[PDB]
Amino acid sequence: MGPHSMRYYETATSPRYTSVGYVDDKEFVRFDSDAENPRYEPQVPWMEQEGPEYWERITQIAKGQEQWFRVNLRTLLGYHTLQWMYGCDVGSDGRLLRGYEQFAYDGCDYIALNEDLRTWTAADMAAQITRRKWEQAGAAEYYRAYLEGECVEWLHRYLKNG
Amino acid sequence: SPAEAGFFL
Amino acid sequence: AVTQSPRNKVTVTGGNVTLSCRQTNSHNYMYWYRQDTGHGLRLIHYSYGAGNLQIGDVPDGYKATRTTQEDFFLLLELASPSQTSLYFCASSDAPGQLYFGEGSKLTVLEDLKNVFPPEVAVFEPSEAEISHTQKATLVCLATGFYPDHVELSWWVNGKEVHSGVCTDPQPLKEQPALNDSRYALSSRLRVSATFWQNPRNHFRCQVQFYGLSENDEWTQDRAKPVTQIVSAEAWGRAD
Amino acid sequence: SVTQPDARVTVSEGASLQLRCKYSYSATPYLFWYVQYPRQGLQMLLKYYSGDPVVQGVNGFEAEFSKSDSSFHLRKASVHWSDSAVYFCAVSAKGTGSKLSFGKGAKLTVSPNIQNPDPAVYQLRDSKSDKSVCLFTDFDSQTNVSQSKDSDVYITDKCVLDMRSMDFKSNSAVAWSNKDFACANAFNSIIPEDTF
Repeated sequence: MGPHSMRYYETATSPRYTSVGYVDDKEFVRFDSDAENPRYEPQVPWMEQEGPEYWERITQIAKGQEQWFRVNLRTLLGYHTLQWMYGCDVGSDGRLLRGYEQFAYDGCDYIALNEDLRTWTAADMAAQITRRKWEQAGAAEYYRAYLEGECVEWLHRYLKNG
Repeated sequence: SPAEAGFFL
Repeated sequence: AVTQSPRNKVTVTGGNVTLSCRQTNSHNYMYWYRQDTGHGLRLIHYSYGAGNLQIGDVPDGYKATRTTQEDFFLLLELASPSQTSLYFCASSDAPGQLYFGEGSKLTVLEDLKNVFPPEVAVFEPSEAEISHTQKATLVCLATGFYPDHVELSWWVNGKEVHSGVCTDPQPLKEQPALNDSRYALSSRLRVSATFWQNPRNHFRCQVQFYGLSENDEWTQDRAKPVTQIVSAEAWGRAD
Repeated sequence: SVTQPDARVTVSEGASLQLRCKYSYSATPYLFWYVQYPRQGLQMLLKYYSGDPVVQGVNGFEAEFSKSDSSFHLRKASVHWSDSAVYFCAVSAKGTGSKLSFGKGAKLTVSPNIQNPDPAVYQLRDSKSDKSVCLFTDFDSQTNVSQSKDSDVYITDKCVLDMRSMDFKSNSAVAWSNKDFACANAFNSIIPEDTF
């Protein structure tokens, strides 16, 4: 219709990992590893119509994420809040305008995917190490698959849910 | 839907 | 750097088998696959980290445990003949990118009395080949063994050699009509004629057989057909 | 699910290779090829997540993603004897990218060209005893060794050995029988000018 966006902000804080989803800057889902039932929950009524299969799916994603976050937190203590923000902006034609993958540690940018969805900006020498690993392993192409595909598709789904 | 980070730093 | 253990195992039906896999290189994802002809690799169980277990495509009859980030175990609590296979552990640090261990070959047998070690013989180069080609091919034959679970190697002067060697990719059935046939396997080692004609050179075909273990039960009058090495040798000869 | 159309492929050494692979998911999945050399585990040769459809791998391998045909054929410009291996297409679904599934595999035999074939059958005697074996050897790679129709006569497939220091490769098969078995009849369609 007009422009729209989806973003997830994932943080693990020493640790309690938290994930919050936004559509058009409005929070719609949430996961916290401090609650009685660490599990994604809808935050707005229009997400409630998603069947139990959905919630189970993304909850499992979240537990896996907790793991990734400890490995990389401890990793970082090696070379608190670990933050991963990602998502997509789409134009009036519903097509991808811009994709984001931004990794930050303790309030400082660590590595982030450039607008080309192909190359990486890193500042730290250490981030230069990561950039190295990921250039070789094809991390940019992997994330680009999400941002150009699933991210757009889920955003349209959530806009319809509303 | 959220995504798997997949890659490690 | 994925390490799996044991590389070879033979058990009887109803036996308890644990396969171990450890990876040092700090990965999160680990996997157990079996490989069978007609099926490629099929995923049995997998894991994203300590305490996480996810079922694969062919979980039936297997349990798995991921006790630490380094360690991924596959348990066959009541082994059945259908679990005779080649098993691979793998780890990964990137979606779909997997590093594989060297494989664990398992045979599950129903009746331990079908089990027989190979006899091994070495056949000396023919003089006609020596004269015609200036080369000399030794043949090794391992025959009469069951199950089909052997590794053949050649040793020249006490050292393993690979150059000039070809061993059949698969043993053949000595009675190809029978499901439970014993097997035989051939291999060749080719060397120059002058190398063979030196009597100071020593040649040995070594066949490692995997059969019964020290803890396997046995009460018969032929020797227990245990896991063992059977070899045959020849010295070079001038003629 | 990925499908490879042929379980075994033979090419001549030096010739080009294409190994085909189709996937059945609707949404383009993550795509991979792996190779397994004799007696080892598998090793990733290449992968495709997104973007450029032609991806490069190690050892001159490439693969090409076709959205249209849902395919991901492996190619190599010219194969060597050492490329003889089993090649496996593999996929993981969007949204479950770490669950990797493999196809059934394509066993690639690369036949070496035998420069100066000198086919012959030799009789070899046991170093220890009466016992004998028959060795058919030095034939060209287009010769087929056939199986025995007799339970008591054992005949192996051909096996290529490489005498490295000699840079010399050769085919051979072995035949034997604990039986009037003679090497002049042990072997199949053989070249009339083979030595006996």
